[PDB]
Amino acid sequence: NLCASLRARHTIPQCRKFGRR
Repeated sequence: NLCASLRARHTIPQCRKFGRR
């Protein structure tokens, strides 16, 4: 959702759950 920058994939693990593909 809010996750956009690669930083989220590092400081925001929730980003990983959001995107799986």
